[PDB]
Amino acid sequence: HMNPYILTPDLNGEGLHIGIVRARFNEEIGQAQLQACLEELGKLGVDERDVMVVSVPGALELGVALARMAESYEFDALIALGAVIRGETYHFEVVSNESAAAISRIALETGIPVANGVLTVDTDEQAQARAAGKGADCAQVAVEMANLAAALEP
Amino acid sequence: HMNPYILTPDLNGEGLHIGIVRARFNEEIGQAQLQACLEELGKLGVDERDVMVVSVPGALELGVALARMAESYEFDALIALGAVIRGETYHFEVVSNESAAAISRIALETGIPVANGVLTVDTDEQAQARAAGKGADCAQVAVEMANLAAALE
Amino acid sequence: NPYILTPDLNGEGLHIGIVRARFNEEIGQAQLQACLEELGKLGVDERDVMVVSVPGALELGVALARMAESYEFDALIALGAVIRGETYHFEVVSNESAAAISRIALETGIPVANGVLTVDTDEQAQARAAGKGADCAQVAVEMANLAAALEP
Amino acid sequence: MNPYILTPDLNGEGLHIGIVRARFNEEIGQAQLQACLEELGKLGVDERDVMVVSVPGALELGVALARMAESYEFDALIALGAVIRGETYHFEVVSNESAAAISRIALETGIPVANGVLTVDTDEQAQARAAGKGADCAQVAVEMANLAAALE
Amino acid sequence: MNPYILTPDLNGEGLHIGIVRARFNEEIGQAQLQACLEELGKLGVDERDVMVVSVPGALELGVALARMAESYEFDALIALGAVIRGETYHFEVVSNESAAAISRIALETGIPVANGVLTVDTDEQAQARAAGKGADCAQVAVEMANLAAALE
Amino acid sequence: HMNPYILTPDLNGEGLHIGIVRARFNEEIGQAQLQACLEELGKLGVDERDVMVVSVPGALELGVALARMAESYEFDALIALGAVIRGETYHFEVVSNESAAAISRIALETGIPVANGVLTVDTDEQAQARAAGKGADCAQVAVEMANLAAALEP
Amino acid sequence: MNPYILTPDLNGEGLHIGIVRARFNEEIGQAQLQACLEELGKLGVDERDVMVVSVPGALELGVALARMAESYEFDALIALGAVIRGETYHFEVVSNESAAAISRIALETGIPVANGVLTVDTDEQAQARAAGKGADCAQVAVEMANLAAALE
Amino acid sequence: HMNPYILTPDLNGEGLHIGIVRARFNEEIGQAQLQACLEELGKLGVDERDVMVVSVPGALELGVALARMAESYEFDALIALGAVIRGETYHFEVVSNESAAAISRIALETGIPVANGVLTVDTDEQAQARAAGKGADCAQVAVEMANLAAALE
Amino acid sequence: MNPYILTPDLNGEGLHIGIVRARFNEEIGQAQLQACLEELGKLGVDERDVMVVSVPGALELGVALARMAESYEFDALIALGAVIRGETYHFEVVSNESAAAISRIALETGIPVANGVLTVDTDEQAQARAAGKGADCAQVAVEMANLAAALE
Amino acid sequence: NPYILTPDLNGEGLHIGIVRARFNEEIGQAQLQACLEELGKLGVDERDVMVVSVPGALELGVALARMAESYEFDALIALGAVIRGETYHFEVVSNESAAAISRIALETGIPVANGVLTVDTDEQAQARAAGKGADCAQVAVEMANLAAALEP
Ligand SMILES: Cc1nc2c(=O)[nH]c(=O)nc-2n(C[C@H](O)[C@H](O)[C@H](O)CO)c1C
Ligand SMILES: Cc1nc2c(=O)[nH]c(=O)nc-2n(C[C@H](O)[C@H](O)[C@H](O)CO)c1C
Ligand SMILES: Cc1nc2c(=O)[nH]c(=O)nc-2n(C[C@H](O)[C@H](O)[C@H](O)CO)c1C
Ligand SMILES: Cc1nc2c(=O)[nH]c(=O)nc-2n(C[C@H](O)[C@H](O)[C@H](O)CO)c1C
Ligand SMILES: Cc1nc2c(=O)[nH]c(=O)nc-2n(C[C@H](O)[C@H](O)[C@H](O)CO)c1C
Ligand SMILES: Cc1nc2c(=O)[nH]c(=O)nc-2n(C[C@H](O)[C@H](O)[C@H](O)CO)c1C
Ligand SMILES: Cc1nc2c(=O)[nH]c(=O)nc-2n(C[C@H](O)[C@H](O)[C@H](O)CO)c1C
Ligand SMILES: Cc1nc2c(=O)[nH]c(=O)nc-2n(C[C@H](O)[C@H](O)[C@H](O)CO)c1C
Ligand SMILES: Cc1nc2c(=O)[nH]c(=O)nc-2n(C[C@H](O)[C@H](O)[C@H](O)CO)c1C
Ligand SMILES: Cc1nc2c(=O)[nH]c(=O)nc-2n(C[C@H](O)[C@H](O)[C@H](O)CO)c1C
Ligand SMILES: [Cl-]
Ligand SMILES: [Cl-]
Ligand SMILES: [Cl-]
Ligand SMILES: [Cl-]
Ligand SMILES: [Cl-]
Ligand SMILES: [Cl-]
Ligand SMILES: [Cl-]
Ligand SMILES: [Cl-]
Ligand SMILES: [Cl-]
Ligand SMILES: [Cl-]
Ligand SMILES: [Cl-]
Ligand SMILES: [Cl-]
Ligand SMILES: [Cl-]
Ligand SMILES: [Cl-]
Ligand SMILES: [Cl-]
Ligand SMILES: [Cl-]
Ligand SMILES: [Cl-]
Ligand SMILES: [Cl-]
Ligand SMILES: [Cl-]
Ligand SMILES: [Cl-]
Ligand SMILES: [Cl-]
Ligand SMILES: [Cl-]
Ligand SMILES: [Cl-]
Ligand SMILES: [Cl-]
Ligand SMILES: [Cl-]
Ligand SMILES: [Cl-]
Ligand SMILES: [Cl-]
Ligand SMILES: [Cl-]
Ligand SMILES: [Cl-]
Ligand SMILES: [Cl-]
Ligand SMILES: [Cl-]
Ligand SMILES: [Cl-]
Repeated sequence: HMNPYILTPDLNGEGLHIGIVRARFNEEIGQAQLQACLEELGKLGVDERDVMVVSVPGALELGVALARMAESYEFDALIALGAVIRGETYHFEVVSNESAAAISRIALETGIPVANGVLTVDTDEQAQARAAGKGADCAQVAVEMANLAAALEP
Repeated sequence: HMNPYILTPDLNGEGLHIGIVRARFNEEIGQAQLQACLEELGKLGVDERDVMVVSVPGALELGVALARMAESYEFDALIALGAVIRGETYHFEVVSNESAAAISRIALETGIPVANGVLTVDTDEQAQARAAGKGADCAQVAVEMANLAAALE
Repeated sequence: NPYILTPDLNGEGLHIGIVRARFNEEIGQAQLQACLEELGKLGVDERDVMVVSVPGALELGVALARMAESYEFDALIALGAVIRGETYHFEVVSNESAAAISRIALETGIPVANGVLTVDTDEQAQARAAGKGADCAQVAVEMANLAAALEP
Repeated sequence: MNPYILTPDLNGEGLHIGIVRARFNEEIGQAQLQACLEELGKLGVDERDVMVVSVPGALELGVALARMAESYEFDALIALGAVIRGETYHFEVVSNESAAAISRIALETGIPVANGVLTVDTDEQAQARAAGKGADCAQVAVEMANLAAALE
Repeated sequence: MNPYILTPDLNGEGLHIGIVRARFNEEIGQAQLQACLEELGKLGVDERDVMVVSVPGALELGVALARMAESYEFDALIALGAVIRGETYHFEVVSNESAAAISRIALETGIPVANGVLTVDTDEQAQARAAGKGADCAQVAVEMANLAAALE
Repeated sequence: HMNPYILTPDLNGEGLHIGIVRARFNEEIGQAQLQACLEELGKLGVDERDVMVVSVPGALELGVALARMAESYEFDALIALGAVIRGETYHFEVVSNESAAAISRIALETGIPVANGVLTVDTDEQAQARAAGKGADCAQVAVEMANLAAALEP
Repeated sequence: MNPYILTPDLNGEGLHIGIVRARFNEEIGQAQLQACLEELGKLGVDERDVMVVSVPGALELGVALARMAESYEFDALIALGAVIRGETYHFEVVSNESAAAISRIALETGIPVANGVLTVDTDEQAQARAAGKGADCAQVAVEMANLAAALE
Repeated sequence: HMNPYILTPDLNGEGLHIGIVRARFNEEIGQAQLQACLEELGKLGVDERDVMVVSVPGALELGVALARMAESYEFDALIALGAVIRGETYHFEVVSNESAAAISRIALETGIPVANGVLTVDTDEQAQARAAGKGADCAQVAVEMANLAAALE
Repeated sequence: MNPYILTPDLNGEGLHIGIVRARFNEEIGQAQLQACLEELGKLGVDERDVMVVSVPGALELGVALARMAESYEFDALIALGAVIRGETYHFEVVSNESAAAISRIALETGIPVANGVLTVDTDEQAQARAAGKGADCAQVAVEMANLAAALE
Repeated sequence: NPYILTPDLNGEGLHIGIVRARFNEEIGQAQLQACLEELGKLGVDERDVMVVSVPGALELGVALARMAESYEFDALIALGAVIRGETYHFEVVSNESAAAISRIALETGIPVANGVLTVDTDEQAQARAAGKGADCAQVAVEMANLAAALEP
């Protein structure tokens, strides 16, 4: 059959510089995600002296923070952490839609991959069930995408 | 285990200049938000003469006002206040979605943080229960993101 | 304590452009009638108003773009009505027409009053037509003066 | 008030019209084009001034319409096609994205783009609207093309 | 009645195609890739002119596709993957955003991007569409690559 | 063509005895409905000495009241008035569904027509727009259905 | 593999049919009645054996149909009418309750009741279904009357 | 214009005997309702020894308990208390719909009014804001419908 | 704990089974019955102990099933058919009512009634489930019939 | 001040019947295991428990009806799980199974614990299975003693 050139994913974090932005709304979720995220990054070989962590009040403030960090081009990839948890109103949909749209835009316009670790759930229990796993996944996504972006960069 | 560099959030509002745009639809809600917002800003050290306040008819008119103020680059951070309360038709979704989108886009394209304090609720009672708290929250958001923006500049 | 810019409703000397979508034409006509009446109440000269019409709400965006780009108008107004039928097209037209109106205002600096109703029944549109038209005139006059206020 | 009113202009003589037809649910798009071409000729659009291109589906409309609008050889463009709901959320995705691309093209290039993409739940709904919609898009293109020149 | 009709061109000879496969629900993306590659070869695309990349999830498709489109080494791109509803609103977010990014890349770079990301409620739905959607994307990338060349 | 026997509607209220049950939740709506209902009944010829009016707190209490009145068989028809107005919760659907189901059941099981004048709306404005018209319609429905039930009774 | 199969019987000779027509959105119920009566006659139902009653709305169908079923003068009943969505949740209430009453009467009296009450969002939908549903109800009442007799 | 006979509602609770069934799911809510309900009943003249109170695990178990009490015909009226708070799944609709339906059917088939004081809300905060008020409302409903039932008997 | 466990019994020997097939979307109901009869014979149900009746639509199921259950000639009944969503709310009405009638019959007569009425959005969904569902209803009827006797 | 009947959890001497639906069998088995374990903790003798199984949630109603009608049980328990798939059948089975359980309890006076999960994902069912089974045992024991308390 057809056999094209397949770029193999690269999960080696050695030498990578990673920036993390953590929303503090429903802060216990952000904390659990960050803990699991750092643990995984170190497991992938990311030096702890090469990781910066910043926090913002809520998920709507992620975009402006991530935008500045990507503009500096000091980071091979960024990570957004936080949790939008549904309350009583339509504001759940507004914050979920807008935070994701900002994250997606930053990666597209600056070339810096941004892992989206922002949960958008109905209950505190759903956020707790996903916090630790989501943090670790974001660490793997940031390492893999930093390396893929480098591979596609001349 | 791992221990990276942590930027501790800074809420010192001394010397900041803040701009506020308040939509007047369901005016009582925006008024309660604005009173709480100014009261909180003073609590964080923002000078009275360091704050400008503007008002627009509705939430859809916010975007153009916030844009003009941010482009001047006279403000470290901005705040949008107001309330969209559902009526009988899909217009509630239209105004809620568009107002929020304009706020987010302004902060992204100018680098000036914009706290989104526009409620999007089904009933007047829900808006009442959230007005004062949200206005205070936006003051803390603008001061903190203003400091964070400069640190990253 | 702080600086407060007071709303300015003096429409004297303002140049206002209005774009009316003709779908469900009865609604747009009632809005335009109430809108022109209101503008004159604010002091807008009849000679300072240009009115154009387009087939539907999706055609509003391209029309308002050209008019705002000329910068011959201090503010614009969009009139019309999307009324739900049998299919999802209602959401599409409501979402997109609003997004275009919002985008033009942000990108050109010229305020655009959104007078496009997004309703389920003819009756809902009829109940809101005359009001919304007058509201748009007040929004355009206030936001037009407002825009000049923040400029040099 | 008798403000300056730009009367809509439906004279198609001398206009260059481009058409992009999505072929998913092909019967619908073909009925739309058959009615569209009939109407354009009725309004005076020369057969030699119309080009017709086709694409597999509604999501491919944006790239094709963008290239033709960028050539600035066309006074206005027309998008034909039909999204018909199936079993999954992809119906909302294709409906939203195709309309957003059409709108964005018209705002950014100044070339009006008639939106003749139906977004329906059933084959029957698409069949009821196809021929009427195609004719409607022809009238939207001629009117908006003449309108764009007036403001240019 | 008798205008210029551009005929679709499905000849894949000489074309260079880039493919990005989201690995979430990996079996689906892999089945799509098999049918896509087999169909590209059926259409005459040389295996030496196809590059394949993979990413963790559909939200990472944008940054990968954007980089490939920027290089301008490819006549068309293909996005493969599957969003499958779980328990939360994250399904809508990933469906909406991935589609919006794919659409945006094609419009702003001129490189057609076939959108083969499924957005379904069940695993069974994704499986039923996997192979058919992969081959459809092969035909879409070839046809639109040839169409883009025609309007250049 | 086919020409069957068509029973002509009869709107003569003379000699009819009508019972009304008014829910007081969002009381201004019930009041407007009752006023318009009485006016219309008198216009149809219903003697005011032949009409009884009772009220209950809310629409969920309509069923038990209407059930007793229908059981006495002192009434040729009954009328339910009131308004369920949506608030913040699913209780709007529960009260709307259940009040209508009770009204419908009473008519089916006792043979006494029950006009359903209970509005189920999203806003106070929608209830106000419909109060007076709905009250009058219920008066016409009770008169017509009392007469139709008599016609079908041997 | 080879069981007892009861064949449907559409012979309307000798049958007595009762019809209740809700008059809300009256044009719809009247169009249903015309097609229903014409189809009953086509099926052999004698006009002298059909009684027609009308009621204000679909919620009054239950009490009228219940009285007719109690008399046991009819081999089958037919309910005609149309619920058309307005602005509020009352559309669901009347759709649900009228259908539930019709269904309940047939189960507890043994008299089949054809349910020809439409529950639609637009006037156009009701019009498109009116005549077809009326005749369908004629065939349903005749066939089920004959089936009910078979199992007695 | 027209002037028919008007039965003025009567809220005299003297001599009434009331039965209450309280579901314990989200127990704090039912407790606040029950405290308000008993307090209101005394305000309307119901004797302490004239009230029986029973509790069941959840709202679905109400129906069987309310039925047994109503069939005894020892009570002039009954009250159902509790709260269904939405979680992650469709079970919220199932319990809300079925619990309410059982309450309505009991009042219809026995002639004993049953006040429905079972909240059906999305959040714990909504249940909290409504507990005390609803419990008081149910006391007034049971007393008034109890008097109305006897007047029509 | 080893409580008394009644083992499900699937021996169809000696059972009398009644079947009612709605004919709306007839291809579906016929595929359901073809699989159903195959399975019943597999479990040992004699061909001479099965009667098959048909009705126009799912709303007519309740009256027919009620009469057959009331005869007490059948150990269990089977309802076949398919409601396929169209353009309006009538899909929810027919789905809800048909299922409620089937359930009510089984509770009130003690005759188990297998519910093999599909409630789907598309023709394709009905075709995917028809044959499997028909076989499933055969096994439900035999097991529940034997189960009813054990508790009788 | 008033009379308060205290909940009684002493299960000694109670006779409990359990009906387990086998659809998504893993869930029902985990519920039954946790339920039997809990019942013994309350003092229910193993010899006083009968357990029966049915194919699906819709078959629960007829089974519980026969068991409650014998009055050999102080309370019953229904176990099982409805898990959403691709179609509306999820709502139908969830609504009807609950309605039957509620109706049996009201009409026979015997409490019935509703242990039927109505969830969207397998994971939601797995997270709730063991819990709900134990909860049902406490509900049946408490409500069984409760039912005797209100009787002579
Ligand atoms: C209801 C709400 N929920 C969340 C949430 O779940 N997660 C989150 O990060 N932020 C939430 N917010 C606040 C907005 O994200 C934002 O910080 C404010 O509107 C201030 O601009 C709000 C208002
Ligand atoms: C119906 C409506 N509702 C609100 C609302 O709830 N909150 C708000 O801030 N503004 C509302 N508006 C006004 C629109 O945002 C806008 O001002 C007009 O559509 C055009 O000026 C309108 C028109
Ligand atoms: C169905 C429809 N409805 C409306 C409406 O309710 N309000 C409105 O202003 N326009 C409507 N249109 C027309 C579209 O806006 C547009 O003109 C067509 O899609 C053709 O480009 C259409 C096609
Ligand atoms: C399922 C589907 N449905 C439609 C439709 O109803 N209308 C339409 O115009 N196109 C449809 N498509 C095709 C997509 O727009 C597109 O071609 C694919 O996602 C591949 O890029 C698809 C794939
Ligand atoms: C919940 C989820 N579901 C899917 C899915 O169904 N299909 C898919 O392709 N990707 C999914 N993702 C992953 C996001 O696209 C993304 O990788 C994460 O948010 C990490 O950035 C997530 C997070
Ligand atoms: C929210 C609510 N709304 C209404 C309403 O709009 N109309 C009405 O008549 N009653 C309402 N209720 C109360 C219930 O109908 C009922 O009276 C209580 O639950 C007491 O049993 C409630 C709880
Ligand atoms: C709003 C409404 N809509 C309809 C409809 O669309 N079709 C119909 O047949 N009946 C409707 N009704 C009337 C109710 O069935 C009923 O007559 C009133 O509630 C008076 O009892 C009402 C009230
Ligand atoms: C999830 C759940 N939620 C509630 C609730 O919000 N309110 C309530 O009163 N009961 C709840 N229940 C319990 C059920 O009503 C019932 O007790 C079980 O399904 C069977 O005993 C359950 C199981
Ligand atoms: C539109 C429609 N759809 C279906 C369907 O999808 N499945 C089905 O079994 N029956 C359908 N019916 C027929 C109705 O059940 C019924 O026969 C009519 O309302 C006339 O009584 C109708 C009328
Ligand atoms: C699709 C389906 N899903 C479930 C489910 O999730 N849980 C359950 O208990 N039963 C299910 N069933 C089976 C029905 O309850 C029933 O057995 C069939 O409709 C055959 O009568 C069916 C058919
Ligand atoms: Cl984007
Ligand atoms: Cl999980
Ligand atoms: Cl944005
Ligand atoms: Cl800007
Ligand atoms: Cl940017
Ligand atoms: Cl509301
Ligand atoms: Cl709150
Ligand atoms: Cl915008
Ligand atoms: Cl209004
Ligand atoms: Cl622009
Ligand atoms: Cl049409
Ligand atoms: Cl290559
Ligand atoms: Cl785009
Ligand atoms: Cl780009
Ligand atoms: Cl462009
Ligand atoms: Cl398929
Ligand atoms: Cl009923
Ligand atoms: Cl009205
Ligand atoms: Cl006769
Ligand atoms: Cl029924
Ligand atoms: Cl009856
Ligand atoms: Cl029966
Ligand atoms: Cl049709
Ligand atoms: Cl009831
Ligand atoms: Cl009872
Ligand atoms: Cl009764
Ligand atoms: Cl919630
Ligand atoms: Cl409240
Ligand atoms: Cl029973
Ligand atoms: Cl399947
Ligand atoms: Cl019940
Ligand atoms: Cl849980």
